[PDB]
Amino acid sequence: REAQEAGFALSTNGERLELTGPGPVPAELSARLEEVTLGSLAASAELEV
Amino acid sequence: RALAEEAAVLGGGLLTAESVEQAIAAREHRSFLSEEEFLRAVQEGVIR
Amino acid sequence: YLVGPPSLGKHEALLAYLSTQSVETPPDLLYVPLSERKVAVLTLPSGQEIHLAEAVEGLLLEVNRLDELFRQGSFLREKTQLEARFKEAREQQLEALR
Amino acid sequence: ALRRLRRDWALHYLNNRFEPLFQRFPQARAYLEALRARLARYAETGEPLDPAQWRPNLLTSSSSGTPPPIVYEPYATAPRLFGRLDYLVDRGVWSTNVSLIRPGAVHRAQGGYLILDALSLKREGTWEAFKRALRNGQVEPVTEPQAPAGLEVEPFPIQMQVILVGTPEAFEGLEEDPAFSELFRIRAEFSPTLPASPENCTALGGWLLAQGFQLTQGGLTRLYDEARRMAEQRDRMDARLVEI
Amino acid sequence: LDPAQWRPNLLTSSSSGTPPPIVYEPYATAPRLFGRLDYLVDRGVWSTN
Repeated sequence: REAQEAGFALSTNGERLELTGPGPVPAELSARLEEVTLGSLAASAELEV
Repeated sequence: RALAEEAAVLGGGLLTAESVEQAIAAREHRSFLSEEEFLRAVQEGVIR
Repeated sequence: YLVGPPSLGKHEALLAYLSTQSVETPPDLLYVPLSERKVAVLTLPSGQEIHLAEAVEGLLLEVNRLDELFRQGSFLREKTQLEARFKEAREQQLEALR
Repeated sequence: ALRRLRRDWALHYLNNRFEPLFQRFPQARAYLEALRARLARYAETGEPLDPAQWRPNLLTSSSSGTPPPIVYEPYATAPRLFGRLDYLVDRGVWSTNVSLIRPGAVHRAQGGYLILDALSLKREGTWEAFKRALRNGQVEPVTEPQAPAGLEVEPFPIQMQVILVGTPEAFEGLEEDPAFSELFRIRAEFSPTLPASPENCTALGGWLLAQGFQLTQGGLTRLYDEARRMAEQRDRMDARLVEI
Repeated sequence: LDPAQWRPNLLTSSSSGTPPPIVYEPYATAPRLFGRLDYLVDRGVWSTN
């Protein structure tokens, strides 16, 4: 929701999450993508536990 | 330092003269069994 | 160190007196491998052993998570930019040669 | 540069992964870092990580230590004292890890009281290693001579109150060493005899009743006199309650 | 070429000044003093590097 505002799309390419968009990706979008990626990894680990 | 620790244990947390004297007396008393036996035998008359 | 003639029940009486003492929460002992060959002795508060074991298991499973991270979009863009810089230097050399 | 970038990515990632763990378990601060470093290598050279190689090998567990762990080890073999390093035999290849280290009496009695036997301690020849462990804090679990490489156990500050037990002549073999007197300074000399008295006669009667026997007054006096006889002194009873 | 055969094994990572390296070794034994040579047992052959 907060990435499509600029026009970038959130692609779930496999387990990891990426952003599709022409040229460079904004710093805020990159930071949130990394945050949600780490959250997903931690959530998977906690799901296994 | 070990004697000071013993005095602290016997005096709680303070090394007063009474505490240190008690610690020294207890140290002498702990190894006193042989001398206690000697004195008791002398009193009994076993060793005259 | 307790000294006395045998058949005196030193062990039994000593254990009986020791069992009456109280010590506050003897910390759980464990081994931590600081390397492949080095093992360090560690003390922890009681009940922290299971939590640390769970955290270690999570971190052990984190290898696949790091592998997935190595395919992130930011990682891909950085790798492509680095390879682009190297290819630019190589293309400068090849352009001079040509 | 690709290796360096992967290394930096892994370090920045693992910073956030290990940040809560450091606050939860600050005592393991170095450990996690080492583990973190291992995962860092996992990024750089692509080396795999063995879960059985990096795991907290638990050794002891106490509810509240009431009573505190009183680990009686009348034996004095190094496997009994410092534990032993169990191995894996893969067709003839010896290989151990952190998880295969068995806890020892020393490890079992941390924070408690270790009760040993001086006669056994000197007879097993492990007095020197025990002295080194008590003084410095380093313990070496038994390593098989066929092992390609053992585990170097770092020294740690000991917190147990070792209480040796033995006969007065048994401790002679240890009393020559001045280092023995440095580690142990509290000599609880047990009296081989007790003052024969009505108070001690009543104490003996109560002790025998606690043992689970039924005794009469005349039988109690007869036992008192026999105890005096075993001490071959008219004013002292034999303190050896086991014989009584 | 064996990469495990031609790699520099780091020994002392000390990169600070005060305090200087103070190594106390109460148990003076040759493995403790000069170090020991770890061996890699491969099919019964003790090969080191």
